Amino acid sequence: QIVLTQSPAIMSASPGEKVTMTCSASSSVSYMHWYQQKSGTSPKRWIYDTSKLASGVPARFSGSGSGTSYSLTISSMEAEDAATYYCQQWSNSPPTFGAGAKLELKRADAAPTVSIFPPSSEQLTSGGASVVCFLNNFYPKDINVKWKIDGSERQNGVLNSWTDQDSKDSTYSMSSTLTLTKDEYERHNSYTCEATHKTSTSPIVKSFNRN
Amino acid sequence: QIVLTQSPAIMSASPGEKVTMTCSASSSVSYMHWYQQKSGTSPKRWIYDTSKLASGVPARFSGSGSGTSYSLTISSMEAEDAATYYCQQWSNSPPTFGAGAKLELKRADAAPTVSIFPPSSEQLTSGGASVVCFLNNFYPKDINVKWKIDGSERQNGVLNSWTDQDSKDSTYSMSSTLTLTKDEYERHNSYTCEATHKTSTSPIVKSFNRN
Amino acid sequence: RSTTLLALLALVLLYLVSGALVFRALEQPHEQQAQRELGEVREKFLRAHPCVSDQELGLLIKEVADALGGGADPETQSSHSAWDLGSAFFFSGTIITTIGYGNVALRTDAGRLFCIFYALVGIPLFGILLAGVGDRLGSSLRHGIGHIEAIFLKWHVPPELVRVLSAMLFLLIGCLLFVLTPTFVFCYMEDWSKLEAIYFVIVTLTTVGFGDYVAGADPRQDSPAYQPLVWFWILLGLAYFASVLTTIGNWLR
Amino acid sequence: RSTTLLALLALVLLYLVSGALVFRALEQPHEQQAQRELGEVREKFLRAHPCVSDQELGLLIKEVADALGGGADPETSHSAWDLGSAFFFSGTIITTIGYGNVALRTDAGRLFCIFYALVGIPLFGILLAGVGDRLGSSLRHGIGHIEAIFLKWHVPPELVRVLSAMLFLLIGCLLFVLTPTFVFCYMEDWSKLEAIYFVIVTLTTVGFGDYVAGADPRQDSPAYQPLVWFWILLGLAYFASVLTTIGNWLRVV
Amino acid sequence: EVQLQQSGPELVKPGASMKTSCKVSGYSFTGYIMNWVKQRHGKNLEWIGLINPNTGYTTYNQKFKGKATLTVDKSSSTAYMELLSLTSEDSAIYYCTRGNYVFDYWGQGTTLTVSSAKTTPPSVYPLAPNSMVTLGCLVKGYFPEPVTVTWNSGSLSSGVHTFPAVLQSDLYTLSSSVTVPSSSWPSETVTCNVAHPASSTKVDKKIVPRD
Amino acid sequence: EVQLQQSGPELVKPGASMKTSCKVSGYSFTGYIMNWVKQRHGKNLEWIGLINPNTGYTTYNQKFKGKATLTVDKSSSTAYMELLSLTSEDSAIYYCTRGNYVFDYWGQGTTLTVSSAKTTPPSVYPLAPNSMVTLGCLVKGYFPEPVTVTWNSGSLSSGVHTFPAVLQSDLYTLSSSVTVPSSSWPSETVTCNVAHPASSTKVDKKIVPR
Ligand SMILES: CCCCCCCCCC
Ligand SMILES: [Ca+2]
Ligand SMILES: [Ca+2]
Ligand SMILES: [Ca+2]
Ligand SMILES: [K+]
Ligand SMILES: [K+]
Ligand SMILES: [K+]
Ligand SMILES: [K+]
Ligand SMILES: [K+]
Repeated sequence: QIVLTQSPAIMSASPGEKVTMTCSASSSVSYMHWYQQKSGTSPKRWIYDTSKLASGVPARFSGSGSGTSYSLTISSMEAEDAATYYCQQWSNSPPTFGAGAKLELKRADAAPTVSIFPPSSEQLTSGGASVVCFLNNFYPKDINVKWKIDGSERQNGVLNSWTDQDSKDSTYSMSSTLTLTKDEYERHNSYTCEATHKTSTSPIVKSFNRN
Repeated sequence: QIVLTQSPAIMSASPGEKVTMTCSASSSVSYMHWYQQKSGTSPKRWIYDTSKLASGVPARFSGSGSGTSYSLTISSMEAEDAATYYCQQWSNSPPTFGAGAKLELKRADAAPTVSIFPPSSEQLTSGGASVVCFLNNFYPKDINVKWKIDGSERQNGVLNSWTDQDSKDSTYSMSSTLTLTKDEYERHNSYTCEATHKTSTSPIVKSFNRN
Repeated sequence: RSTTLLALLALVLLYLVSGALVFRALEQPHEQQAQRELGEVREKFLRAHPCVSDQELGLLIKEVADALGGGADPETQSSHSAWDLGSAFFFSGTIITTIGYGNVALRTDAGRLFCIFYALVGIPLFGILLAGVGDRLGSSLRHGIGHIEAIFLKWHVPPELVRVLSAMLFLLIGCLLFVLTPTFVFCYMEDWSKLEAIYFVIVTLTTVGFGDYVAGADPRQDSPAYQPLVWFWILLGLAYFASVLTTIGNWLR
Repeated sequence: RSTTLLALLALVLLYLVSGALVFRALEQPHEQQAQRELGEVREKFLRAHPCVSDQELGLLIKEVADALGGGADPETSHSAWDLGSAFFFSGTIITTIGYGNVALRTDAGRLFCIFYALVGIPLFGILLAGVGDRLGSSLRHGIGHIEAIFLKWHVPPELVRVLSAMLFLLIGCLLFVLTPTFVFCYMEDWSKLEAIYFVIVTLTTVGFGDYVAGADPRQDSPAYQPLVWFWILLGLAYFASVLTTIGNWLRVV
Repeated sequence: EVQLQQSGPELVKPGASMKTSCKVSGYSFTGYIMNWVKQRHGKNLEWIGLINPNTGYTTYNQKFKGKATLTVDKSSSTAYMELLSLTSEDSAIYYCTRGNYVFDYWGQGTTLTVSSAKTTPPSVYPLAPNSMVTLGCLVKGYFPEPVTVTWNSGSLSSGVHTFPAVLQSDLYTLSSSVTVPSSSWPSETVTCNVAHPASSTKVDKKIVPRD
Repeated sequence: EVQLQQSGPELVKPGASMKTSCKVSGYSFTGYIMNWVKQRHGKNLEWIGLINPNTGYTTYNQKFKGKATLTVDKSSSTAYMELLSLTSEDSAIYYCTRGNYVFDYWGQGTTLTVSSAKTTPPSVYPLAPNSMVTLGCLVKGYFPEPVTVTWNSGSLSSGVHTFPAVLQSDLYTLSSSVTVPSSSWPSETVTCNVAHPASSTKVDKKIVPR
């Protein structure tokens, strides 16, 4: 019943930076707990009863708060601190959780390396036509892709996919996939993938002509 | 400070007999528990919550009661049932115990085999003089011993010791030990040990002359 | 009269002892049962939670009891206010009327201190108003009776009996308006039984004010005008209970 | 006057609204303390006893509440309907004090209570008037001896009457207000303010029930419990006499 | 070392039910409250309910009242959750976790997949088109997860991103990118190797430059 | 198989105090209440008090309020009882037992002896005087308990009673009987073997006819 809001839901920190995430409660609770989760694995009790540290936890983490406002803090970010942190309460049954706050590593901005790929002949023979675009190794994560067919924009039949932050270079990558029927595909000639990222005012555009 | 009374404190049963021991409470009590103890060892939870049997316990045992009056019953006595049983309560702190009910095996009455022993020469040389009487393998347990020196009774420096009921023949035995100084001993000549048991109206008497 | 005072003392004393016998006979068994149930609840909780000593559970219960005794509600974990303007108004009423339900206690020393002077000044002030309303209410009733009394006298019933009959009607209608009417009202409004409602009414108009029952106190009710308006009744009823008893006393003397 | 009584209504009304404002201001900020405490006790227990779910603790607390609500007492001789406590309880009725710290649970209890009071209160009122006159007699007589001194000191007979009334209440106050409050402070481990609060709530017959002295006897101090009853009797009579005369002064004004 | 060992992933048809387990070791099962929690892909954590292994007592989140049944086996210190009338929205990761106020230990989680779909091998299509050049593999229409994508039998492992699968009309699709020096391609062959264990499918696709 | 393993018998001087222990295994120490119980020689059981190993909470029998202190070591799941300013009244057997309403598992007990006596080996004296004959060994003036008595190195095991020790002016005395066919004695030798472990004393005594 009690609702926990963690905002913002995403944030980023360079190593050495101080990090503070908050949890606001729809009505007062006596204690707040926090979990750390890294993709692939279960949550770990990180801080409990507001400010007690679980066994494993290094000192750079601390917690505080009271009534309806609680926080988790990292005095000085480290690399292994990249994770999603969740608050939870059990001063009223049922217990409840915040929706989590994802904490990513900051780095120098990077432009997407963009590549567009025409349908394979193999696929075409089975009547399908998927046009694919890779937007690789960029930062930060906010990016927009636009598809154009014969100059005209298309948004339907498009599916997107983001990787997790790369654990070595801290970049992101995404695929975008325009799936058409062979019919639609063969009707037009020019196919363009167009990327808008912070790193430039002008889109990055890869195109190809069916012939 | 609820008080639990087990009366009588001693009882005896032949094998096959039905045995009932009771526990009355100074004020009402919701459940009674019972422990079995055999000499030499710790008590064992026997019955708990009035009528539940602990894991070890054979079916011939049962319990019942309510309010202020509780009982433990053996449908049919057996040999291994000889023990002390204790009731206890914890419907009020502090928990308390009955003073226990000692349950011995009944058997055919047996007269004491009596032996008297003069001081060893070894002992005498060191200045002490202990005269010993064994009253062995009799039943029931109630028995009385009398020491006589030169026909006249002595009841100082006498020490007695009873065995537990024997595990195989269910008898009892006791020692009586008249301890004197060598002086006192050598002053008299006739020493007699005299046993009164219900098996005979007339005492059993073993004597010896110092000569 | 010293002799009579001592007789009267002895009588009352017997009225109390007789009361005591009856309340014990009617209530002790229910109480002794509840005590049993509390202990059963403990014993059951121990059997289910081996991490708990009886003595520890005892402390929990004492602590819970104290909180409930201070008006905590078992059902929730934490919207409505017992000290909103309307309920505080009501509470003040319970003082000057000397009714003193007490279903919501003062927690602050200031509250208590203030309450002392509020009452010392409030109760006599109210007594005055009550006498006033008692005389005025009896006047209005007596005037209304007069017109119907004209009919009885023409019917050649003796003036002495007509006075008696009118008293019967006088109280019966008051009773109707201030005892019966309210009890029927509360039955429906509070979800009490008829017997609970009369119990409440009478406990109230006698100014005994136990506090086991209190109209409007129920948290769920969306009834702002209700609780002070009930006080309107309390005012009128108390005075009538008073004025009638006063005139009865005068007739006796 | 009807016009004036309407004015008096309006005054009282303002006395209530003014009271309401003050109680709300003093008490609303602590409405929730008891819940808070209950929750703290729960949370603390859970942290100590990992074999217990919050929900399970909840049910325990409900079950405890039901039993307490039936008159059970936390145990670590406590019967409210034994002869002595029932005697006391009957007292609380006929005095109209009505502490109510122990509620009737049975419909028979309630029914009987109605008739017990209807007959009991007036009967007691009579005895009270009686003791009021006899107590005032004793006081005024003693004060008369001190009055002799004032009259010889050529202090006007009008002021001597006033000094004696001030003395009359001041000495009563000492005996029935001050003396008891100091007594209860030590006996009940209340604060001075709690004790006066109690005293005055009691003698005014407001009878909230948040504080109650003499419901049960104290081992190692036998005279305590009766003296309290004796006290209530005498104190009520002293208080009554003050109210009647201050009522007396008021109505002519 | 406390440990909650959950049973493996499960795949079931819509409508069916499913029972999953959590065996505890390192502490005494009956001493602590067990809970279960749902996490639908990378989103908020949801408390399902609890059981008290010692008493059998259960409570549930209203959301899950009809849905989930918690039970325990004391002898094998194991906790069970049954889920009923499964729908697509039940596909998630489920945890057992311990605690009556904070959740101090969690199982590793178990993934439940609810779907009508049949085991289908993937179609694998090559993606062919600066010093560096980017090539790809489109892997579409397979069920269930996972597939494995390697490049030149895993001898080509740096420069690779495999994107998360997505559901398209009950089947999965993903692609994998690999970036290599253009001196290497097409001078040297590049093949992506795709394995789909569920269908015993192993497919190799050579990337060939567009004719 | 739940088990409460108590530490061994303890012997201390009047006035001293004494700490004894109970290690639990087979269940989780912190999940149950631990109690201690006194039994002075073969007589009523007395609850001393309890501790909650998880919370540290203790309550005591009023009788033992000042006398006994309960503590626990959670890490080694061990419970301790300390007894203070010991007198002879404290000599008894003490049990740890588990439970918050019934006492469902008990340690094997530990015997406390409070005494001024010093380790003393026993004097062993033979007891010599029908189809059966009874012979004995008087074993006196030893401390502390126990001694053990066998006959012909254990070849004679039927017909044997060893009587309980009794205190004689701060030292123990007992005797042992053995009954044999009179054809066997003194045609064959009979010797009692007495061991007093505390003093490392092992003594054989041949029974010789008067
Ligand atoms: C006696 C307390 C002050 C008010 C008395 C009025 C009682 C009315 C019903 C008998
Ligand atoms: Ca009670
Ligand atoms: Ca009482
Ligand atoms: Ca030691
Ligand atoms: K109350
Ligand atoms: K009153
Ligand atoms: K009252
Ligand atoms: K009252
Ligand atoms: K009241």
